[PDB]
Amino acid sequence: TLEPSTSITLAERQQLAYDLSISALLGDKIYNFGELLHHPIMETIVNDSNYDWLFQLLNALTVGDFDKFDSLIKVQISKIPILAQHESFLRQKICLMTLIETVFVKNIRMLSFEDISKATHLPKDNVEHLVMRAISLGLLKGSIDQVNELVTISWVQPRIISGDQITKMKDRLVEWNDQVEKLGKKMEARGQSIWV
Amino acid sequence: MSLQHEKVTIAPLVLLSALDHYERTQTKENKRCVGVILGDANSSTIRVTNSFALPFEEDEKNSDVWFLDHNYIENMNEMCKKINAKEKLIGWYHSGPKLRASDLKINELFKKYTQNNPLLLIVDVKQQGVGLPTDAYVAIEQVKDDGTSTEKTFLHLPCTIEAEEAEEIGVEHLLRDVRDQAAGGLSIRLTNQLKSLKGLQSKLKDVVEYLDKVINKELPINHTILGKLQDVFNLLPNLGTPDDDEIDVENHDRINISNNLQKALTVKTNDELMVIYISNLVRSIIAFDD
Amino acid sequence: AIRDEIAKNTELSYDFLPLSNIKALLFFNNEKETEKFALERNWPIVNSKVYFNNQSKEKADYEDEMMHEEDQKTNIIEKAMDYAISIEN
Repeated sequence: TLEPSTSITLAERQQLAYDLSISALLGDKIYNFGELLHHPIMETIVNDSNYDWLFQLLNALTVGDFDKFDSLIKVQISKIPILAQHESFLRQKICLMTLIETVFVKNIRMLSFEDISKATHLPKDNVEHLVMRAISLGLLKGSIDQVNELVTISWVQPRIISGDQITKMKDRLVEWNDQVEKLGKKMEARGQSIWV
Repeated sequence: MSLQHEKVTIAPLVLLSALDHYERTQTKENKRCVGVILGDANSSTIRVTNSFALPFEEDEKNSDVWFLDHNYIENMNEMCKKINAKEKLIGWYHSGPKLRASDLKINELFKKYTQNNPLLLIVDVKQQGVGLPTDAYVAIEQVKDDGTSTEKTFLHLPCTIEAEEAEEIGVEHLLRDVRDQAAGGLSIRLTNQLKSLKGLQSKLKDVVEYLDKVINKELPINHTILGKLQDVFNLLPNLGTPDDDEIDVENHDRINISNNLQKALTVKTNDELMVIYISNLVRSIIAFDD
Repeated sequence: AIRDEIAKNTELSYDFLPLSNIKALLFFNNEKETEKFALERNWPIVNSKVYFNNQSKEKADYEDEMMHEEDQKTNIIEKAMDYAISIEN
């Protein structure tokens, strides 16, 4: 809702850019990482050294790359102790972000704990902690069987959209269009005359 | 202004009256009848009881250029009280096949007289739609969180009807159709069952091609639409659930009731089989006697 | 003929036989003869143990493949349609 009037300077635009990334990295319910990447403020502000590594941190979260995230953080968590004093949320954030994306793209809404161990790059005890944390924020709902070692997801919280994601959602409708069409053609064919 | 809405209920009169007024301004070909909309509001359900024409001119060269006769609207409202003092402006109808972007600028003018955000009720005169031949919008101004400015935009609400009982029987009296889109016997609801499935096909088609249009022809990536689409999948079943196995057990149950009901009917008609034989049996004697 | 007969039977009876148990049942006196039949009858004897449940799948699958196939499976939807039309005949 910001004014067309100019009375925001470049300093403020960058100060806000930095703060918005700080909130998301140290948050626990912000998966609007792409929203910052789809607003001019932070997408076009990378033009200082501080906003070289920061933009890469927001990019690391979207793709689920742990190695890049850790290398950038390793340098910066020391320099800036705002990352230091809030570290727990920060490292667990990318595990939660990868957790919600995996379930999304599949058409079966369950993951093995063993699949999560690989994908979030946690040991098997700490995979069970991740599930517990996620449900406590309210990201996900469903049920846990520890005796089959599954979590079976029933509801996913909406998230940012991207071109890739559209094709993934589109294909599923193509099947259901097809199923609805041929189911109705066969039912049409039976009791042709009983449409009175 | 009420910024709380949920549904629009429509009286049957409203639709029919806008079609009458449409032909008597003789409007067609981007000249579209626009009249005022009268009814109850400050209610989440917008209840539209009546509508009347206004003197209105639509230029077809530019639809951003229009004529509205403001003075007339006050006089007409005083006569609305004469009929019933509980009818006020709650919007304005459009008679066209669909939403115009000049309709946002028109909506501005009726804000002045409404205690509720003004309604756009598209009364079609070709009577399209697989439900009612009315679409309904109300103009809302909101921030959009997609990185785009504050819009005033027409957001869709459901359409429903509230009909007076007195009026409704007039609809039945007028109508000589025995109804094939409303409930009846088995065969009638058998059509209603197929009709619903064919309605889902048409609606399911439009989403697929909207999604194609976004990533090749570059229509806005609208998150609010696509969010409801994510919930379609999460609320969609998965094979191998014990809930969908219980459906199999529940199928057995109602089909068996049909199986016994079918036997019961067969018994009863076999009583009439024997009756008629007893009627033929007597009537042999009567014939023989004559 | 008898060799073929018992080889159908053992699909139902077993899922696991050692080589010695296979040899007696098919009435062979030579070990190579048992393994010779097993290739041609299409028994997957791997590590001297048969897995007849693979073999049941094939024979079941063959019974479906032949086109009759709509009403062989028998559609949930189709039953209800049938019931309906008879009443509305």
